[PDB]
Amino acid sequence: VGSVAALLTVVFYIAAVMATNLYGATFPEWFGDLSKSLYTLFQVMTLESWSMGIVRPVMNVHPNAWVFFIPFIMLTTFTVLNLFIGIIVD
Amino acid sequence: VGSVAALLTVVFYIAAVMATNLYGATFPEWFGDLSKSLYTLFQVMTLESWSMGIVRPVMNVHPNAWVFFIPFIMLTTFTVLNLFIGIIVDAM
Amino acid sequence: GVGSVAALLTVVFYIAAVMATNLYGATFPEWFGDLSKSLYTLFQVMTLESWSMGIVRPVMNVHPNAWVFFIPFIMLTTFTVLNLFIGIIVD
Amino acid sequence: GVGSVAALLTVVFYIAAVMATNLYGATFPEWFGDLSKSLYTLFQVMTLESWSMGIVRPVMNVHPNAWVFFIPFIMLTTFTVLNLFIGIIVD
Ligand SMILES: CCCCCCCCCC(=O)N(CCO)C[C@@H](O)[C@@H](O)[C@@H](O)[C@@H](O)CO
Ligand SMILES: CCCCCCCCCC(=O)N(CCO)C[C@@H](O)[C@@H](O)[C@@H](O)[C@@H](O)CO
Ligand SMILES: CCCCCCCCCC(=O)N(CCO)C[C@@H](O)[C@@H](O)[C@@H](O)[C@@H](O)CO
Ligand SMILES: CCCCCCCCCC(=O)N(CCO)C[C@@H](O)[C@@H](O)[C@@H](O)[C@@H](O)CO
Ligand code: NA
Ligand code: NA
Ligand code: NA
Ligand code: NA
Ligand code: NA
Ligand code: NA
Repeated sequence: VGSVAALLTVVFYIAAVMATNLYGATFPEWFGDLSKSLYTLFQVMTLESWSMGIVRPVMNVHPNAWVFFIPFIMLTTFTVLNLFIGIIVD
Repeated sequence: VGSVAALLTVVFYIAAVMATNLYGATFPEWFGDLSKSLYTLFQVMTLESWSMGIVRPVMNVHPNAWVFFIPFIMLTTFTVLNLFIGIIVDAM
Repeated sequence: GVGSVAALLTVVFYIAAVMATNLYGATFPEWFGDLSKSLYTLFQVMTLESWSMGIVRPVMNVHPNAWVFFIPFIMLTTFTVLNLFIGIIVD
Repeated sequence: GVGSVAALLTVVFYIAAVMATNLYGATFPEWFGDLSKSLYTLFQVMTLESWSMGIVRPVMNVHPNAWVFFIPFIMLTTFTVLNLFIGIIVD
């Protein structure tokens, strides 16, 4: 559980660093700095407007953006589910 | 389960009191009174338009509003999941 | 002449903005929360930009008779502006 | 005559587009990221299409005094265009 949460923090911070570099200049409201990127990737993890609100507008500039966002969702959503179940069982 | 539901009610009511004070004057449609705040925080808990519809517009006026809403989601979402699983287990 | 028309529009914009802040400022603080915000919104209403779908219909869900304020304001300002612009061309 | 008015509008559109790219290009790259994008957006602003709900209100959330740029631009361009179009009809 402790290591699971530690892995989720490392993944989250790395992805937010990656996103700031990739989409920061073209999408500064969602990825303009590390703080904006951490907030946006938390929203994308909760699946809230991830495609219509964020990734479809981003794909209009960066057509391969789905290679970043779909594996991010698959990874964080699975880990969050695994972590919350882990706390309840332990 | 009973205590879990009791904790969720106390958390929900306290947060709705907090939100009415914080965002009531600047966002009266969503937090103008305790009834509006309880409804909005139920919507935020279900994750429905929580960021695009509510917290991003709120952050344009109150930049630190994420310090309220992200811990609220993390807490209530985890508790609801824990409560629903608890009812199912204490039935089998 | 033109000067009196430009002054008339200024007075109308000030009176309507004070009134809009007073009536709708508590319920709609983004568009009418203070004189500056109201002056900006009333200008947007005069240009007919989202005046109904974006401003007046949301306001009427709280203040049902709000159309009595905004429809006469549109009728007055879009007439005054039409008269002012044609007035400058003639003179 | 008409030629000088059409040239005046061209110069104004170039100066405002360079200024809009310089001021708002980093924070709003879709509408002001370069001269081409700004020229397109300023034309859209002149036609009064979503100028406030779609462009200026989002910009003012980052640049609060942005209204001092866009409101005088609208007042100037919608006047020049009105004078130009009436000018062609007369001549
Ligand atoms: C799972 C771990 C989740 C961690 C989430 C951390 C979020 C931190 C957000 C933050 O520090 N902000 C700056 C507060 O000063 C908010 C930004 O996102 C904000 O600048 C933008 O959203 C603007 O566009 C709003 O006007
Ligand atoms: C569970 C398995 C999920 C698999 C998901 C695969 C997605 C593959 C998407 C893809 O290959 N695109 C083309 C990338 O070249 C993206 C398209 O959506 C694209 O045609 C455009 O809509 C955007 O690029 C926006 O303009
Ligand atoms: C008489 C002819 C019309 C003249 C219009 C004058 C507008 C002056 C607006 C002003 O002084 N502001 C303060 C900043 O300089 C603008 C803001 O108060 C407001 O427009 C928005 O920022 C809010 O609606 C955001 O919620
Ligand atoms: C050129 C002549 C234009 C005259 C316009 C007269 C409008 C009269 C409107 C009216 O009498 N209302 C009743 C209350 O005063 C308002 C409502 O009928 C309506 O505008 C909306 O509030 C609804 O659509 C909401 O679902
Ligand atoms: Na969902
Ligand atoms: Na949605
Ligand atoms: Na949704
Ligand atoms: Na329009
Ligand atoms: Na429109
Ligand atoms: Na129009």
